[PDB]
Amino acid sequence: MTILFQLALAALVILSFVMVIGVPVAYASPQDWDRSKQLIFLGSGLWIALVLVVGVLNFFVV
Amino acid sequence: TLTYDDIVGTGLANKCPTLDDTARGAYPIDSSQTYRIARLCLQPTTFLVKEEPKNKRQEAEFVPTKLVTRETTSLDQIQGELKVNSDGSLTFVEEDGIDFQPVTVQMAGGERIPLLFTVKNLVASTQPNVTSITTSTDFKGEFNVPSYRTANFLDPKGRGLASGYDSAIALPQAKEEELARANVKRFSLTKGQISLNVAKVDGRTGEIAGTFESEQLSDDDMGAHEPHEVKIQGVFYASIEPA
Amino acid sequence: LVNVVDEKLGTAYGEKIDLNNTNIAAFIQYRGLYPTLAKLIVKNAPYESVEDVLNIPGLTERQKQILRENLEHFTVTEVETALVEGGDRYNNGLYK
Amino acid sequence: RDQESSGFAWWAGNARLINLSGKLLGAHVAHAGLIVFWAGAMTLFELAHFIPEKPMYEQGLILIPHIATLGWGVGPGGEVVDTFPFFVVGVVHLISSAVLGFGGVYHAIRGPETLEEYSSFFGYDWKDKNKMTTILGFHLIVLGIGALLLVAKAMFFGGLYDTWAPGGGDVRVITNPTLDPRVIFGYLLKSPFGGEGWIVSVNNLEDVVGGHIWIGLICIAGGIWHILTTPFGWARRAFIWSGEAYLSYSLGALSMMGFIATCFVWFNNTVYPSEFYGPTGPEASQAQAMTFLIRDQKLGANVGSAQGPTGLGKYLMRSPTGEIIFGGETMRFWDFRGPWLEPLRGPNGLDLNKIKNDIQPWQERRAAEYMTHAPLGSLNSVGGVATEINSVNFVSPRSWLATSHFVLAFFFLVGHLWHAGRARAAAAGFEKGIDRESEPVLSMPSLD
Amino acid sequence: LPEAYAIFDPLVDVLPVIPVLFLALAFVWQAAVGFR
Amino acid sequence: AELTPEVLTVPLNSEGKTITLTEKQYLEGKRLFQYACASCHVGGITKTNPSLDLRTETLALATPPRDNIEGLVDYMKNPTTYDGEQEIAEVHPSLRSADIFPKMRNLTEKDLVAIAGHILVEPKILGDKWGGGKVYY
Amino acid sequence: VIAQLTMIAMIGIAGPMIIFLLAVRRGNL
Amino acid sequence: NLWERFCNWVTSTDNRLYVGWFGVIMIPTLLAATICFVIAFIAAPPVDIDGIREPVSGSLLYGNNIITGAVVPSSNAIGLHFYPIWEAASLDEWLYNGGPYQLIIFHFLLGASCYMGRQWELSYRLGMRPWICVAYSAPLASAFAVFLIYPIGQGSFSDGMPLGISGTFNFMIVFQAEHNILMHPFHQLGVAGVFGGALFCAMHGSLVTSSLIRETTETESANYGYKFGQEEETYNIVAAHGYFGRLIFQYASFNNSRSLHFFLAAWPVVGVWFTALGISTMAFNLNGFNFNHSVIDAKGNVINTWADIINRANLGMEVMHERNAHNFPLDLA
Ligand code: CLA
Ligand code: CLA
Ligand code: CLA
Ligand code: CLA
Ligand code: CLA
Ligand code: HEC
Ligand SMILES: CC1=C(/C=C/C(C)=C/C=C/C(C)=C/C=C/C=C(C)/C=C/C=C(C)/C=C/C2=C(C)CCCC2(C)C)C(C)(C)CCC1
Ligand SMILES: CC1=C(/C=C/C(C)=C/C=C/C(C)=C/C=C/C=C(C)/C=C/C=C(C)/C=C/C2=C(C)CCCC2(C)C)C(C)(C)CCC1
Ligand SMILES: CC1=C(/C=C/C(C)=C/C=C/C(C)=C/C=C/C=C(C)/C=C/C=C(C)/C=C/C2=C(C)CCCC2(C)C)C(C)(C)CCC1
Ligand code: OEX
Ligand SMILES: [Cl-]
Ligand SMILES: [Cl-]
Ligand SMILES: [Fe+3]
Repeated sequence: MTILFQLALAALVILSFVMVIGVPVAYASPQDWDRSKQLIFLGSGLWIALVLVVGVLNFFVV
Repeated sequence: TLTYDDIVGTGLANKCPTLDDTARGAYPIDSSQTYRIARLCLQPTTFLVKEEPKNKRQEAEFVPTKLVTRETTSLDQIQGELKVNSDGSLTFVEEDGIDFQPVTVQMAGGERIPLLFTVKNLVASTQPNVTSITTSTDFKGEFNVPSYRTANFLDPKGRGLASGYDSAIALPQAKEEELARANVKRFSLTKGQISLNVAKVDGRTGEIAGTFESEQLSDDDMGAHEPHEVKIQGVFYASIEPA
Repeated sequence: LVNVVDEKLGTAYGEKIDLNNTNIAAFIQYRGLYPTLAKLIVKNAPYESVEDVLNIPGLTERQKQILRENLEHFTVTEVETALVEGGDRYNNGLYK
Repeated sequence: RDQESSGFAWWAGNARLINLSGKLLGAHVAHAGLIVFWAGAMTLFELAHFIPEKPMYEQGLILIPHIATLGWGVGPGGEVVDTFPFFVVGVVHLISSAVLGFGGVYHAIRGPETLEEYSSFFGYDWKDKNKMTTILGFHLIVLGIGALLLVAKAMFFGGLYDTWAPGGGDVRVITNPTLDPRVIFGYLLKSPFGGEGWIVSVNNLEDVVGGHIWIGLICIAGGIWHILTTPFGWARRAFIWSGEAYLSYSLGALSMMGFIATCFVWFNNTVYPSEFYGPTGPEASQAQAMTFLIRDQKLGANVGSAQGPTGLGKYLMRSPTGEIIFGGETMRFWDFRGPWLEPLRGPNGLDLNKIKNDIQPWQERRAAEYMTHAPLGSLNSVGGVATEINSVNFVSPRSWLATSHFVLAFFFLVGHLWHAGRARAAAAGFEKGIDRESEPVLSMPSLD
Repeated sequence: LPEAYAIFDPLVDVLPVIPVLFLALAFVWQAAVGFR
Repeated sequence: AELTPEVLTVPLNSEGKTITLTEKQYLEGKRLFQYACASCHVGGITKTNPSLDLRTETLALATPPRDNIEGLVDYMKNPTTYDGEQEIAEVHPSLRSADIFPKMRNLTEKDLVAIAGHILVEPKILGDKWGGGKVYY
Repeated sequence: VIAQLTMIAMIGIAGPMIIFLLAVRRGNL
Repeated sequence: NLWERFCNWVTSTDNRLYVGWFGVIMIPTLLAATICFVIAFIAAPPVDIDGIREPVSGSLLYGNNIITGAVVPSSNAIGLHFYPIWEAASLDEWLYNGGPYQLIIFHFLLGASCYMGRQWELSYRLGMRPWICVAYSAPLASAFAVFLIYPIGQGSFSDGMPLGISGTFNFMIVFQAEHNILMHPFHQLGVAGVFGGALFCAMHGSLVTSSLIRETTETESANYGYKFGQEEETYNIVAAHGYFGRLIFQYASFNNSRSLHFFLAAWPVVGVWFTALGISTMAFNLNGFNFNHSVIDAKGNVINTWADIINRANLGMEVMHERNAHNFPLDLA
C-alpha cells in the first residue's frame, strides 16, 4: 500500500515541477505547440488522478 | 432579579439596597444567640465641609460642596461583630469590607478638598436594654481615619515617608529648615464620629436601613497643611443574621 | 518633624524581624517560617514580647520548636501606624 | 504592452489591464490562487512546527487557531485531540491553488485579450451600469452563501468552539441563534467607545450565528436586487462610473474592514478564543491583579479594606459608575469580560465574598498563565516589556494580527485616496495635467 | 504532520515563501524585456 | 573564562554527593528551562511571586532543601510551599499535575536532571544577576 | 538539514528558468 | 432654488478661503477645538490624568508657562469611555477628569480629517491633480497615532499625547522605556524621513538659488528677478544638474524636474508614514528590537553592548514614570 502511495505522491511532486515550468512556457510559445496542449492535457488529467490516488491511499497509510 | 449586565453603567452599583416603606417592624434580639452584620453599606448623599472662618469670633459654618470624583463614594459589603452587651445595648465592631473611599469635593472658590470617607475599626453602640431593633434604634460610635496617602506615596518632587527623597534636591544649597514641613512626611491617624439612625426594619429577613451622619478630618497631605472638618450625610443598609 | 520610619531603623526593627511591624516577606530569610508560620504571626499581631508568639492558638509541637529556634532572629517594637496600614505587612509595594 | 502605446510606465503596468477584460480576469484569478496557496502552505507549515501539549499562542500560529475556533480538531478546554483536520484544510486549500493558478495563467497570457467578443455574458464594460450591478449581484449572492456555510457549520456540522461553555470551554452546537433585530442590529448601533465597543463586543456564539444568518439573507436579497435593477438617478449623478473608481470604493471598504479586524482580535475573546490566540491586553492586565489578590489573601490580607499608596484600593476599587473593579493601573480595563473571571462577578461587580471563599485553583492557574503571557513583545520576538532580558521567545498572535492588519488598512486608505482622486480627475479630463491653454484658474476672478 | 508525510518536511518549510517570489519574478520578466 | 567541569559540578543530594554534567547537558538544560519555566522564572526570579527566587541560598533554606539535584527533581514531581507544609501541585507545573500542565507530560527523568542542573549552574555564572531582577540587568 | 537548501534551490530557480527558456526560444515575453 | 445657490456658494471657487462640503464639517469642529484649547491652556484647573487622585496642573493661571503648559489628557479611570460634557454631573467634575482633552482631540481629528478631504476638493474645483491630500495623510496619520490609535491599544486616553510642549516630552520618554522605539525600524525610517527631508529641502533650495538667471542688479534683491505668473523658468536646471552631477557623479543627479520634485515628495511622506505606523503598531505592543544580554562569552558571562546601556536608561524611566500608579511588578497597561 505504502509502495503505491509514496510513488504516486513523489511523482505528483515531480509532475508538478514540470507543469510549473512547462505550462507557462507552452502558452507563451509562438510556434511549436500543437505539439503541446496534448502534454498540457496530458499532465493535467494525470495530475488530477494522482491527487485522488494519494488522497485515497492516504487513509490506508495513516 | 437584576444581573450585572442590567446595572452596569447605570450608577446603581454605587447605591445601597433600600427597604420598602412596609418595613417599619422590629427584629428580636436573643441574649443566648450570637449575631453578626453580614453586610453593611453606606451611601453618602451630601458632603459638608466646615470652611474656616477668617480669624475672629465667628461660629464655624458647614458649607455645601461639589463632588468631582463621580459615583465612587459608597462603602459596601462591610461585615463585623454584632455584640449583645448584657446591659441590653448592642455593639457593632467592624472587621472587614470595603470600608474606605477616597473622595474629592470642591468648595466655592475652586478649592478642592480630598478626604478618606471611611469607617475603619468602627465601634458603634446603642442605647441600653435593646430587646429588638426598631425604627428608633440608633448607633453611636467612633472609627479610625488613617492617612489619605500611605507611606509609599511620593510627591511631585519624589519625597515620601517609607520611600523617596528627604529633601528638595532641586534646591541643593537651600536652607532646609523652612521646607521642613514639606520635606518631612507625617502619617496621620485621627478619630471620626458617626451616628447610624435606623428608620426601616424587616424583622423577618433581619434587614435594617436608615440615614447616617459622620464627622471626620480630610487629607492633610502627609502633614504639609491643616485638614478640613468634613460632615458626611447619607443613607445606609444592613443585613443581620445569627452567627 | 521626624520621619518615623527612618527613626524606627534606629531600633531593633533595623536589626531583627519585628513581629509587630516588619513585612511578611521577611520570614523567608529563615527556615520553616514562610508562609504558614509567617501568616499566623502577622495575623495574631501585636505582641508585648517576642516569646508571646509561642502562645498562638493551634500551633503544633514542631511549629513551636521552629519558633523557639528563631526567637533570636525576632524582636518587638512599638506598633508603627505607617508600617501596618494599607495592608503593607502583606504587601508593602516591593518586589524585585 | 509598452509605455508609448498604453501610456503607462512599467511601474504602473497593471494599469494597462483596465480595458482588457480577458487578461484582467487572469490577473485576479491568479492573485486569488496566491491567496488560497498561502492559506494552505502556511497551514502545513504551522502543523509541521506544531506541538500538541504546548499552547497555540506560544508557537506563533494564526491559521490553526482559526480552524480550531470552528470546532475542528479540538475538545474541552481547547485541547488538541486530533491534528488531522488541520492537515485536510491545509491540503485542500493548497491543491485548489493549482486550479486557480492554472486558469489564472491561461486567461492571462493566452486567453482572449478581451471577453467582450468571446462572450456577451462574461464580457463587460466599466461604464455599463447594468452589467456592473449584475456582477455585483452575483458576487453578493456568493458572499451570502459563505455566511450560511458558517451557520450550517455551527448548527448542523459539529458546531463551533464556545469559550463560554459551562464547565469550561468546549465545542458546542448552536441550536438557538439570535434572530432578534433589536440585538443583531443593536450591535450595529452601539458606541465604538469604552464600555460599549460597537460590534466588537459580541460575547456569545448565538449572536454570531444569528448575525451571519441575517447578513446571509441580506446579501442574497441584495444580490437579487442589483441583478434585476439598474442604478437610480440620484446614484448615477453621485458616483464616478469607471474601473478605477470602483477599485477605490473597494479600497475604502477593505480599509474600514481592516481597522475593524484590528480591534476584533485585540479586544474580542469570543470569536478569538484566549485558549488559542492568547489573552487580550485588557485580559492579561486583569489577570495580574487577580494573581496577586489571590497570593496576598492566602498570606492573610483583607483585600477589601487594603488601602493603596494613592488612597485608592490596592486590589479593589470602584468604576466611575460604581461597579466593584480591580485596583491599580488596570482600572482602565474594567470592561473586560472573560469566562475565568465572571464566576466572581455579582450584581454590583466583583463580589468580595465570592473572592474570599469561592475562587478555584483553575482560576488561579489561568490568571497566572495569562499574566505571564501578556501581549507584549519585541520585534525579534522577545517576550515582555522592552527592558526585559532575552529568555522567553514569545510574541502574542494578537499582536501580530492587530499590527499587520493596521498597516494594511492604513495603506489601503491611502490607496482609496490615491485611486479615488485620480478617478475623479480622469473622468473630468485633467489627470494628465493642466491644459496650458485652458487653465481654469486664469478664467477665475482674483481672490483679492 | 502525519508520519507518512514526514518526507516533505523540508519542502513544507519552503512553500510559504513562494508567493513572495512571484513579486520578484515580475521584476525579472520586466528586466528581461528591458522595462518597456 | 569558559564552561569548565568545575563550574558544571553541582551538588547531587543532601549529604554532599556531587555530579559533573557535560556541556550538552547544560545547553539543553537551558532549553527545557526556557520551554516550561522561563514564563514565570525568567532570570531566576518569579513573576507570579517575586518573594521567592531560584537562588541557591533561597533553595537551601527551603523545606525540604532544594539546593541539590534530587531536591529539585522531587520538587518538579511534587512541589510544596517554602516550609513544605502544603502541596501546590494544583497551581505549579509538575509530573503529578501534568494533566493540567501539558508541558510537563513528555519530560523524562533525565530531562528533570538537566533542568535541575541548569538552576544550580547559572548562579555560579551570572552571580547576583540570577534571581536579582531588573537591578542586575 | 540542507535538504532545506535543496528545496529553495529548485523552487527558487524554477521562476527565472521559465524566463530563460522563453528568452532562448524567443517566446511571447 | 436657494438650495443650489447655497451649494454654489459652498463649492464656490471665488471665496477668499474655500469652504466646500468637507469645510462644512471642518470649520465648526476646528473652531470648537481651538476655542476650547485656548481657554483650557490658560484657565483650566488641575487634571487627575492617571486616575489616582493626583491632579496635574497644566494651565497658565495655575502655575505654568508656555513650555510647561499643557492640556492634560483625560483620567485613566475613564479609559476609552466616551466622556462628553453631558456625561458629567458638573463642569467642575468635567474639568477634574480631563474633559477638555477629549472634546479637543475629537473635534480636531475630525476637523483635520476633513481638512485632508478639503484639499482634494479644491484641487478638483481647480482642475488640479489631487494627490496633495496624500502628502498630508502622513502628518495626519501621525496625529491619529498619538491621539487615537495608541490610546486604543493601551486602553486609555490618559496615555495619549498631552496637548503641551513638556507633556509631549513626557509622552516620548515613557514611550522609549516601554517600547524601545529608538530600536524600532519604523522610527528609524521616520528619522531617515525627516533628516533626509531636511537635507533634500536644503539641497533643492540651494541648487535652484545657485542657478538663478541674472535679471537683477547689485543693489537689489534677486527675488525681484522673478515675476509672479511668468511663463519661463527663473533658474537653469541644466547648470544645476551639471554642478550636482559633478559633486557626486552624473547619474546620481536628476535631469527631470518632475522626477526630481516627486522624489522630494515621496521620501518624507513615506518616512513619516512608517513612523506613523511605528507608533500605531507599537500601540499593540509590537516593540523595537530587544538585544538585551545577546552577547555571551564562553563561560556564560553577559558581555554588554550599547543596547545594554540603552536598556539601563530605559530601566530608569520605567521605575520612575507614574511613581504611584503601579501596584503590581509588571507594567501591562
Ligand atoms: C486592491 C489593491 C490595489 C489594486 C488592484 C491596485 C491597482 C492599481 N494601482 Mg494602486 N494602490 C493600492 C492598492 C491597489 N492598486 C494601495 C493600497 C496603494 C497605497 C500604497 C496604492 C498606491 C498606488 C500608486 C501610488 C499607484 C497605483 C497605481 C495602480 C495601477 C498600477 C499598479 C502597478 O502596476 O503596480 C506595480 C507594482 C509594483 C511596482 C510593486 C510595488 C511593491 C511595493 C512598493 C513594496 C511591497 C513590499 C511587500 C508588501 C513586503 C516586502 C516583500 C519583500 C521585499 C520581502 C493599478 C490601476 C498606479 C496608477 O496610478 O496607475 C494608474 C500608481 O502610480 N496604486
Ligand atoms: C499579483 C501579481 C501580478 C499579476 C497577477 C499580474 C498579471 C499581469 N500583469 Mg502585471 N505586474 C505586477 C504584478 C502582477 N501582474 C507587478 C508587481 C509589476 C511591477 C514589476 C507588474 C508589471 C506589469 C507590466 C509592466 C505589465 C504587466 C502586465 C500583466 C498582464 C500580462 C503579463 C504578461 O503577458 O506577462 C508575460 C510573461 C510571461 C509569458 C512569462 C511567464 C509568466 C507566467 C504567468 C509565469 C507563471 C509561473 C507559475 C509558477 C505557473 C504555474 C502554472 C501551474 C502549475 C498553475 C497580466 C494580466 C502587462 C499588461 O498589462 O499587458 C496588457 C504589462 O505590460 N504587469
Ligand atoms: C497577515 C500577515 C501575517 C501575520 C500577522 C503573520 C504572523 C506571524 N507569522 Mg507569518 N507569514 C505571512 C504573513 C503573516 N504572518 C506571509 C505572507 C508569509 C509568507 C512569506 C509568512 C511566512 C511566515 C513564516 C515562514 C513564519 C511566519 C511566522 C509568523 C509568526 C512570527 C512572525 C515574525 O517573526 O515576523 C518577523 C517580522 C518581520 C520579518 C517584519 C516584516 C515587516 C514588513 C516588511 C512590513 C511591511 C509593511 C508594508 C507592507 C510596507 C509597504 C510599503 C510601501 C507602501 C511603500 C507570526 C505568528 C513564523 C512562525 O512562528 O511560524 C510558526 C515563521 O516561521 N510567517
Ligand atoms: C473567476 C472565475 C472565472 C471566470 C469568470 C471565467 C470566465 C471564463 N473562462 Mg475561465 N477559468 C477559471 C475561472 C474563471 N473563468 C479557472 C479558475 C480556470 C481553471 C480551471 C479556468 C479555465 C478556463 C479555461 C480552460 C477556459 C476558460 C474559459 C472561460 C470563458 C468561458 C467559461 C465557460 O464557458 O464556463 C462554463 C462553465 C459552466 C457552465 C459551469 C462552471 C462551474 C464551475 C466550474 C464550478 C461552479 C461551482 C462554484 C462556483 C465553485 C467555486 C469554487 C471556489 C471559488 C470556492 C470565460 C471568459 C474558456 C475560454 O475563454 O475559451 C476561449 C476556456 O477555454 N476558463
Ligand atoms: C457589497 C455591497 C453593496 C454595494 C457595493 C452596493 C452598491 C450599490 N447599491 Mg446596494 N445593496 C446591497 C449591497 C451593496 N450595494 C445589499 C446587500 C442590499 C440589501 C439590503 C442593497 C440594497 C440597495 C438598495 C435598496 C439600493 C442600493 C443601491 C446601490 C447603489 C448606490 C449605493 C449608495 O449610494 O450607497 C451610499 C449610501 C448613501 C449615500 C446613503 C447614506 C449612507 C449612510 C451615510 C451610511 C452610514 C454608515 C455608518 C457610518 C457605518 C455603519 C453603521 C450603522 C450606522 C449602519 C450602488 C450601485 C441604490 C440604487 O441605486 O439601486 C438601484 C438603492 O436604492 N442597494
Ligand atoms: C519549570 C517546569 C519550572 C521549574 C523547574 C520550577 N518552576 Fe516554579 N514557581 C512558581 C511560583 C509562583 C513559585 C512560588 C510559590 C510557592 O513556592 O509557594 C514557584 C516556586 C518554584 C520553586 C521553589 C523555589 C524556592 O523554594 O525558593 C522551584 C524549585 C520551582 N518553582 C521550579 C511559578 C511557576 C510558573 C508559572 C505558573 C511556572 C511555569 C513555573 N513556576 C515553572 C517552574
Ligand atoms: C500573471 C502574471 C504573474 C503571476 C502569475 C501567478 C501569480 C501565478 C500563480 C500560480 C499559482 C498560484 C500556482 C499554484 C500552484 C500550486 C501547486 C502546484 C500546488 C501543489 C500542491 C502539492 C504538490 C501538494 C503536495 C502534497 C500533498 C499532495 C499532500 C501534502 C504534502 C505535499 C506537499 C507533498 C507574474 C506577476 C508572475 C508575471 C506575469 C504575469
Ligand atoms: C454578522 C454578525 C453580526 C451582524 C453584522 C451586521 C448586521 C452588519 C451590518 C452592517 C451594515 C448594514 C453596514 C452598512 C454600512 C454602510 C456603509 C458603509 C455606507 C457607506 C456610505 C458611503 C460611503 C456614502 C458616501 C457618500 C456620501 C457620504 C454622500 C454622497 C457621496 C458618497 C456616496 C461618496 C453581529 C454584529 C450581530 C455579530 C457578529 C456577526
Ligand atoms: C506548490 C508546490 C510546487 C510549486 C512551487 C512553485 C509554484 C514555485 C514557484 C516558484 C517561483 C515563482 C520562483 C520565482 C523566483 C523568482 C526570483 C527568485 C526572482 C528574483 C529576482 C531578483 C533577485 C531581481 C533582481 C533585480 C532585477 C533583475 C531587476 C531589479 C533590480 C534587482 C537587482 C533587484 C512544486 C511544483 C515545487 C511541488 C511542491 C509543491
Ligand atoms: O498610564 Mn501613562 O504609562 Ca502606559 O505603561 Mn502602564 O500605563 Mn501608565 O504605566 Mn507605563
Ligand atoms: Cl510620568
Ligand atoms: Cl498596577
Ligand atoms: Fe522646485
